[PDB]
Amino acid sequence: TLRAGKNIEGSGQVHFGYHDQKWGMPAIPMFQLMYYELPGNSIVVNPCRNQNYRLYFEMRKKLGI
Amino acid sequence: MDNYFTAITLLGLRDQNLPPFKDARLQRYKSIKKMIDLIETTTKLAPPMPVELFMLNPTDPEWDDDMTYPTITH
Amino acid sequence: KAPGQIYAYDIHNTHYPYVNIKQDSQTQLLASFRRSIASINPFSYRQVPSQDRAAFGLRWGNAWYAPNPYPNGIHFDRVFPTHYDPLAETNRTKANLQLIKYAPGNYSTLVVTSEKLPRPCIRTIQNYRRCQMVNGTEKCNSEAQDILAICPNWALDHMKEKVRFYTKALAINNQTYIRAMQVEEYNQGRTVADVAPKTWIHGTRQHLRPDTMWADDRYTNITQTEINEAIKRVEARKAREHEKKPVEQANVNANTGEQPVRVEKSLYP
Amino acid sequence: MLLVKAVKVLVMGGCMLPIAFGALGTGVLFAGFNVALSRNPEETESLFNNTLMGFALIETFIFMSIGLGFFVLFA
Amino acid sequence: MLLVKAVKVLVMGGCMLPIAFGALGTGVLFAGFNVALSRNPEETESLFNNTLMGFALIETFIFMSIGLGFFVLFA
Amino acid sequence: MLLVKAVKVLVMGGCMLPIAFGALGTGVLFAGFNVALSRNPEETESLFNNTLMGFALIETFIFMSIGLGFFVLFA
Amino acid sequence: MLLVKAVKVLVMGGCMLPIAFGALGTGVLFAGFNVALSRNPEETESLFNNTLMGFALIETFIFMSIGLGFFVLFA
Amino acid sequence: PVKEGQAKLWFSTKEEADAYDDKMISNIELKSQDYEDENFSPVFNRKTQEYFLEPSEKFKSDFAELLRPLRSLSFNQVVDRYVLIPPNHTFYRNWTYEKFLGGFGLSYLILRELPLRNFYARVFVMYAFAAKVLDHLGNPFPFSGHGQIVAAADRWNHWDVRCYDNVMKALKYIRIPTVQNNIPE
Amino acid sequence: RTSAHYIEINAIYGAEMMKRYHKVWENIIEERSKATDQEKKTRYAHPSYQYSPLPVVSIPNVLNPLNLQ
Amino acid sequence: NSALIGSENQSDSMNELNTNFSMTYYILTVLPGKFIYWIYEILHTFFVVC
Amino acid sequence: ATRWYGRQPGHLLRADTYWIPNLVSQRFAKHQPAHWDGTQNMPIFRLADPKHKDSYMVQFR
Amino acid sequence: MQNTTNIVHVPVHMGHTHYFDYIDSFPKLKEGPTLEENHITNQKILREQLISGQQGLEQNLCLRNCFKLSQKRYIEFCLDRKCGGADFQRAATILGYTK
Amino acid sequence: MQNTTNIVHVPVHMGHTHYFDYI
Amino acid sequence: TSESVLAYDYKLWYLWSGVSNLDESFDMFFNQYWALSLSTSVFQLFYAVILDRYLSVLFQNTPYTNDWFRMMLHSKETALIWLYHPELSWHINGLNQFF
Amino acid sequence: RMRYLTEDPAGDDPLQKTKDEHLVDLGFIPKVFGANVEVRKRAPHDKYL
Amino acid sequence: TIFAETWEASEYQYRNKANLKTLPVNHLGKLAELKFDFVEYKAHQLIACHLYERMTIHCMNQYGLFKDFYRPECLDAQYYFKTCVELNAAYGIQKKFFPEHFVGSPYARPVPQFQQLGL
Ligand SMILES: CCCCCCCCCCCCCCCCCC(=O)OC[C@H](COP(=O)([O-])OCC(O)COP(=O)([O-])OC[C@@H](COC(=O)CCCCCCCCCCCCCCCCC)OC(=O)CCCCCCCCCCCCCCCCC)OC(=O)CCCCCCCCCCCCCCCCC
Ligand SMILES: CCCCCCCCCCCCCCCCCC(=O)OC[C@H](COP(=O)([O-])OCC(O)COP(=O)([O-])OC[C@@H](COC(=O)CCCCCCCCCCCCCCCCC)OC(=O)CCCCCCCCCCCCCCCCC)OC(=O)CCCCCCCCCCCCCCCCC
Ligand SMILES: CCCCCCCCCCCCCCCCCC(=O)OC[C@H](COP(=O)([O-])OCC(O)COP(=O)([O-])OC[C@@H](COC(=O)CCCCCCCCCCCCCCCCC)OC(=O)CCCCCCCCCCCCCCCCC)OC(=O)CCCCCCCCCCCCCCCCC
Ligand SMILES: CCCCCCCCCCCCCCCCCC(=O)OC[C@H](COP(=O)([O-])OCC(O)COP(=O)([O-])OC[C@@H](COC(=O)CCCCCCCCCCCCCCCCC)OC(=O)CCCCCCCCCCCCCCCCC)OC(=O)CCCCCCCCCCCCCCCCC
Ligand SMILES: CCCCCCCC/C=C/CCCCCCCC(=O)OC[C@H](COP(=O)(O)OCCN)OC(=O)CCCCCCC/C=C/CCCCCCCC
Repeated sequence: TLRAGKNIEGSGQVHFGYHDQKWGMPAIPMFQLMYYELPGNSIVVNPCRNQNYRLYFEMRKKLGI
Repeated sequence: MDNYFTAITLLGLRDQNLPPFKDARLQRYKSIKKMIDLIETTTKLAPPMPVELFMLNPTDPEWDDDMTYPTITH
Repeated sequence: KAPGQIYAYDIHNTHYPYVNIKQDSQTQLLASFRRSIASINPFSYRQVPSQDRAAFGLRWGNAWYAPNPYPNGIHFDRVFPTHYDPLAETNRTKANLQLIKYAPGNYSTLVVTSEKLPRPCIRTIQNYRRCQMVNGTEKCNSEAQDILAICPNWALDHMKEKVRFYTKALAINNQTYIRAMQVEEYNQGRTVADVAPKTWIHGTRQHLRPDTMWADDRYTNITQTEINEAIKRVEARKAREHEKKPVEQANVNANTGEQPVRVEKSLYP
Repeated sequence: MLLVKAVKVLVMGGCMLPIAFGALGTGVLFAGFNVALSRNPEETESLFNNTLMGFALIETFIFMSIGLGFFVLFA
Repeated sequence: MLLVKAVKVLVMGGCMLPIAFGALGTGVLFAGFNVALSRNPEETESLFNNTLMGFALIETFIFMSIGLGFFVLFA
Repeated sequence: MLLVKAVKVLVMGGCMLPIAFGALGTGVLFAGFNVALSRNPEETESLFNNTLMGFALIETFIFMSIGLGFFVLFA
Repeated sequence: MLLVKAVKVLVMGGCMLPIAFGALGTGVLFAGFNVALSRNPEETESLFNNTLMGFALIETFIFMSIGLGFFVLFA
Repeated sequence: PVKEGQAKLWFSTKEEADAYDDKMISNIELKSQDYEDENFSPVFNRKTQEYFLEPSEKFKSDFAELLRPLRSLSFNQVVDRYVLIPPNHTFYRNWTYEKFLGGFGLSYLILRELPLRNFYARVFVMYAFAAKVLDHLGNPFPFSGHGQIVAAADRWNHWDVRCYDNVMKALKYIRIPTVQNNIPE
Repeated sequence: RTSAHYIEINAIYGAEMMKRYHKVWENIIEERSKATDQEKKTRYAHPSYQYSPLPVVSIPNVLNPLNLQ
Repeated sequence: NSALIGSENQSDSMNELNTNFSMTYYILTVLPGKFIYWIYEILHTFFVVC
Repeated sequence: ATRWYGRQPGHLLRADTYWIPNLVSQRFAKHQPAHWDGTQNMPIFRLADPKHKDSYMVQFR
Repeated sequence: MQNTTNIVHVPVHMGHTHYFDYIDSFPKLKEGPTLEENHITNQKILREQLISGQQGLEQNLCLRNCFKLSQKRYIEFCLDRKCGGADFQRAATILGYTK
Repeated sequence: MQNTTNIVHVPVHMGHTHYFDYI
Repeated sequence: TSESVLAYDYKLWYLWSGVSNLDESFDMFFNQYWALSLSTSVFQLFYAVILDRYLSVLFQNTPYTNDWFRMMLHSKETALIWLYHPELSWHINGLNQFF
Repeated sequence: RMRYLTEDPAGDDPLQKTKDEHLVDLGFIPKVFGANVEVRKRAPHDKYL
Repeated sequence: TIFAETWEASEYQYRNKANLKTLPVNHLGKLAELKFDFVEYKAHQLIACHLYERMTIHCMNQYGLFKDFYRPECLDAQYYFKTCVELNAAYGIQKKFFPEHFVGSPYARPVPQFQQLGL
């Protein structure tokens, strides 16, 4: 956020002012059943990317490969 | 301080040395003020040439594939 | 199917030039020894990159080398004001947590960049220009409304401001044009015909003598007698030029409780 | 003006002359203490108590010089 | 400034005078310790401790000079 | 400016003064060691060790002096 | 420029000061060796060996100065 | 007397020239090195020739040595040689870093078997070996920071992420915060 | 993300087109070298420009200052 | 931050290229020398103030 | 407007026993009458600003 | 100003569920054809385009590539050099860019 | 933007002293 | 996000120093045409203007003028072409302005 | 006088001020003025400091 | 372009943006790190970026470009020179087309005309 052009006074996420806070999942089963942390490995490239390989199969046939 | 090499060249620092006294040394700096306004204006009169000469148009629909770089995870 | 080599490989002809910046005897002797056995040495590291193998940078003893960051007076104090001066030391001292924090970008330059507008907003702009040169401006209302609707507002603000900037730069370039094409009093009535057949070299030191006494051997045969006589001639001319002197003007910055003018400073204190 | 200042500091350097002789005078005083101690160690306390006393007077003059030193440097 | 600075650095050289007298005072002190040790070796440790002890009084003037040196060199 | 550099190298010469006093202090130290050994040769090894030890303290002033010299010569 | 050169050669002359103190220190050391030998001549070999050793340390300062002299004279 | 040379003045008339020579000659301060001279100066003797900074032969010879492989080639050969390198993204480029940094672990295998008898003597050896590593790793504690390795800059840096835009902005651009302190819209 | 095809295809396209511009650039410099000062100062010039000859001076026609091909 | 455990001061030289021009083997050559001088400053102080 | 009004410095007493230099120097100071000049802002004391030459030892946090 | 503030231009419906905040529905959301229906619908277009839309294509492609240029003077140059002396307005009518 | 940023219209001279920052 | 983390890692630094002839960060054009301008020549002032226009090109780090996307006369690959065709600085400054 | 002449940069939020795009639609076309570059800020008499 | 040897630092600092860089004067201390002998005139050390240029030449004359120029005193001069002219080129452009960004410009915070005050 700093590198993106936003200077930061203070630190942390315990906003003293008029903002919403998020304290962290209480380590009790009640919240551990409703919530789970964001797994970064589940954010993926869309598989439609693989449909661009169709161009390759058509070129190989045009060049006689 | 833009046009550094142009100004340094006009002052003669490539062949000689500036006067060791501030009075004349400073007058020599203000003497090129006209030439900088001239050489900068000349550099802004270049005619256009096709942009599609050494650069493919990135806005072409051919590049909407948003393809990734396939790698090998050695 | 040989790997590709960069231009730097043909200057040195090897991938193992043991370049160490530390100029200590222990380091340069070890590098010469390591530079000779790099062909059959397992403890060899490349410093010239290639298509098949990456490389390391310049070495500083056992550590790595990087130039001293360009002097930057910007700093941030923690305990007490340090008055950091980047010109007081050769190498920048490390930043202690309780003393100072330096500015970001130890190795950074100032550039100008631009965001890339959204793809759908670009296609609406292409369709407007295309319909403009084909059907004319008066028949591009539908293509103009698609722009104002599909392009997000942050993009329309950028487009709005680009026009104001280039309008500003257009004037800044034309003002320079006016100052550049102005005919001074010393060039009134002079044209290309009154120009001399001279080039840049004719204004150099070989053809045009600088304004210094020891640039060449011009004044090397001058004696003290000739000097005393010359001092008398210059003083003679001053009997006619000293008759005039500019009058003293008022100090515009006399009042200390007034924003002073950034007037040209005197040559000497 | 600037000259007398350069002399004022120059005099302040001369104050380090007793600082030199005070060191030499100490080695001599402590040398006599060792020989005097090896001669009759049963009377160490007396021989000793007189040693430091002498040294106290020695460096007293040393501090005294520094006093005059800063005086002429600022007076 | 630069003129006075020249004599400042020169005065700083004067601090090397006690460095000289301190060496001579040391050579003289250990000489007395050796000859005194021979006359009465029964109290070797006593003499030995007093020897180094006396030496501590020598580097006293040394650091004092260097301190006074850099001080006037900048004050 | 230019003169400040000249006095710096001039001071650097002053460092040869402790080098002189250290030589005399060493000769004096060994002079007493010789007579000291003749007085009580039974402890030649003890006297000998004390001789070199004292000399080590002399060279301390030496390295201290040249150190100050090279410093003031470049700082 | 030319001035600092005159100072360097001048400092190079200063190296003859330890050369003077080393001469006196040698005369002092051998003066003690002569006396010391008369006190206990049974161990002439011991005193003689320790004597020359001291002289080696005396001239050590000399070489250091002359070396340092040529250093500032050329560095 | 005034001497003439290849370097000429910039005056039209001869009076302006003589006025210039009289102005310069009136400012000359002769400094002689010989005693018995009205203008004698043992030290602070002014030189009578001006120094000019020019590129030496060692300067111009090394800049020409950098272009040796380009003089033997044509423009089309240069492009096909150094620019149009056939794409081949199958190589393990990062093997250079794996071999170098992996040698610390392999070296520890052989170094931990030193026949040094005293346990505290090997404490010193491992302290020196850790110093060699910590020059690159930096922080000895885990989950604390990253190592620091300076690598060579080549066309294949970040070659497999050039398609992503946010990666370029994070690496390249350090944006300047404004008064309206916000991330760009 | 920007298409990886464009990044790599444009990198080759730019170079293959520069080798052809180098040859065209030579033919233009050659044809211009055989042109009169009047032609090279009026052709492609603004209509409102009136040609006024300049004094002739010796200015070499060097393609590449660095001795390259 | 190279001596901190799990530092969050990412703006204090953590994400910057920080080299030096001192002797290498820092913890074996430079860092001990700083502790050596530390012991001199405190031993000279104790001996003086006492 | 609020920031501007806040920089107009307040009046801070010169009397100070917390800084040992003033604890000594003020024992030799002579209190002279401050004749009213017709204003309500006569800075006859020091000013409550970190950059004031007599208040720089004070820590404004 | 609240950091998590957003201005939305289309209606959203937020779920009033305990411990969770999210958009549960969009007002007047119409479910279009399934991916399989659109697949079948597209194959019919590609099949016709494959059988009856491949003659005279080489010319139309050159015209389309010429019109993707920056300036108009370069388009005319592309048409005359590559498309066999075609006209700007006549080619724009074929491509469907004319009103 | 830096919180302790001020624009002054009249000249001021700052002290070059250690541990202190003042006019 | 929350993902796998390692205890000890190494961060590389592809530094663009411009002072190392071992890698591609060496600006061959700037160093050659700079040394060329130091020697007395009839084009001594022309080469200076060229270098000043080259610096105004580095100053424009746009998506269409940058090394990340491998653009001509902006990436490490095409750094040598500056040695043959330094006239293309104006074409670049105009192209970036068009887009 | 220095603190009287000590201002902060950027002033206040222009977005909290009347817009020119709104005055047009309200019936008043604002006239664009130039910057006054000839005025020098000075402090008042001491009584007002 | 700067037509003098000295420039006011505040004139090259931003007024409505955070100041993360300055435009410092030439680092004269780097000139004393050259071990070899050289002639430098004081009349050329203040002009922007020229000192680092002359030093690079002195270092490229004493040493070359291979295995001897690669010492810290010579590479920092080349890096400073290359970096000085890039920063000065950008600041000069920013001063030409964005003078309202810098302190001292009457357009950074324009003073209104008296006709705009309604009196
Ligand atoms: C703590 C106690 C112990 C300490 C004891 C020793 C202390 C030593 C430290 C020095 C003390 C301060 C004195 C410094 C004097 C400056 C000397 C100097 O820099 O040389 C320049 C000086 C002048 O240069 P120049 O060649 O004449 O310039 C001609 C140009 O045309 C000029 O034209 P220009 O256009 O090029 O201008 C250049 C510019 C350059 O500007 C500068 O560089 C600044 C120079 C620094 C001084 C400037 C301020 C001077 C203010 C005047 C007040 C002087 C008070 C002196 C107080 C003495 C304290 C007792 O201006 C000048 O020229 C400056 C002129 C300098 C004049 C200096 C004042 C003369 C003193 C008169 C008394 C002479 C007594 C001699 C006795 C010798 C006994 C051995 O050179 C000489 O004087 C040569 C020596 C004198 C001739 C006889 C030969 C004597 C040889 C002696 C050999 C033995 C050396 C010592 C051995 C000691 C160990 C045994
Ligand atoms: C028939 C009997 C034999 C008769 C013949 C006897 C003569 C044999 C010698 C001649 C033939 C040698 C064959 C190989 C050619 C090497 C030639 C050469 O010049 O190498 C110099 C070699 C490399 O020179 P360098 O460029 O300066 O690189 C070292 C730098 O430290 C590097 O600094 P850096 O920062 O640039 O790089 C960090 C480095 C990491 O470097 C370090 O961490 C080491 C740092 C030093 C320790 C830290 C404390 C500092 C100590 C300083 C004081 C040391 C003084 C030592 C003086 C030794 C003088 C030679 O990591 C790397 O860069 C990559 C390393 C990993 C690459 C892959 C290595 C593959 C090795 C293959 C092993 C094959 C043999 C089997 C091994 C044994 C299996 C049980 O230096 C060495 O002496 C390395 C010593 C390693 C210990 C070797 C122990 C095993 C030796 C096996 C001998 C043969 C088998 C014996 C079987 C037993 C019965 C006979
Ligand atoms: C048939 C013949 C077959 C054989 C023929 C060939 C034989 C081999 C010939 C050798 C060829 C050249 C070798 C090249 C390959 C080197 C590969 C390598 O790993 O080197 C890394 C190592 C580190 O360099 P680097 O990592 O590349 O960093 C580059 C710069 O240094 C970075 O610049 P910087 O300035 O930033 O660095 C600071 C500088 C700091 O400056 C210094 O260098 C510090 C120097 C202070 C100490 C100097 C005294 C050392 C010797 C004292 C012993 C004296 C005893 C006798 C006294 C008599 C008095 C008259 O360097 C360091 O800090 C280095 C620290 C690491 C070393 C300290 C820890 C070592 C542990 C020692 C424990 C030894 C226990 C026994 C263990 C044996 C097995 C491992 O390179 C070396 O140190 C070269 C050592 C060369 C040996 C010197 C002479 C040693 C004599 C020892 C005698 C005691 C043993 C008696 C044995 C008798 C045998 C007959
Ligand atoms: C009042 C007094 C008490 C106060 C005490 C002081 C208070 C605490 C002060 C804390 C100080 C600040 C802490 C440091 C700040 C930095 C923290 C940080 O960044 O951590 C992030 C890091 C991120 O992980 P995360 O956020 O928790 O989880 C996200 C990911 O899952 C993580 O990555 P992932 O997804 O890739 O991992 C996947 C997972 C994959 O795992 C699996 O898939 C299945 C599990 C397989 C386990 C296999 C183990 C590996 C070896 C197996 C080989 C044998 C095979 C046996 C048969 C296997 C059967 C299949 O792999 C594992 O994580 C395996 C963990 C194995 C742990 C052992 C299992 C038992 C649980 C630990 C019990 C002992 C600790 C409790 C102490 C209680 C004392 C009262 O935290 C860690 O997980 C690391 C934990 C250590 C951090 C502290 C390090 C402090 C530095 C100094 C200590 C250095 C260690 C030296 C030990 C020397 C011992 C003598
Ligand atoms: C007895 C064999 C036991 C092996 C272990 C059993 C399991 C085997 C599993 C096989 C999985 C094979 C899947 C393919 C993995 C791909 C590996 C790979 O990519 O390596 C590439 C790459 C080749 O380089 P490029 O030319 O750039 O790539 C060209 C690609 N054609 O290989 C490397 O990285 C080089 C390093 C290879 C592994 C490490 C080599 C050293 C091995 C250590 C033990 C040897 C000790 C003795 C060494 C002698 C030293 C003097």
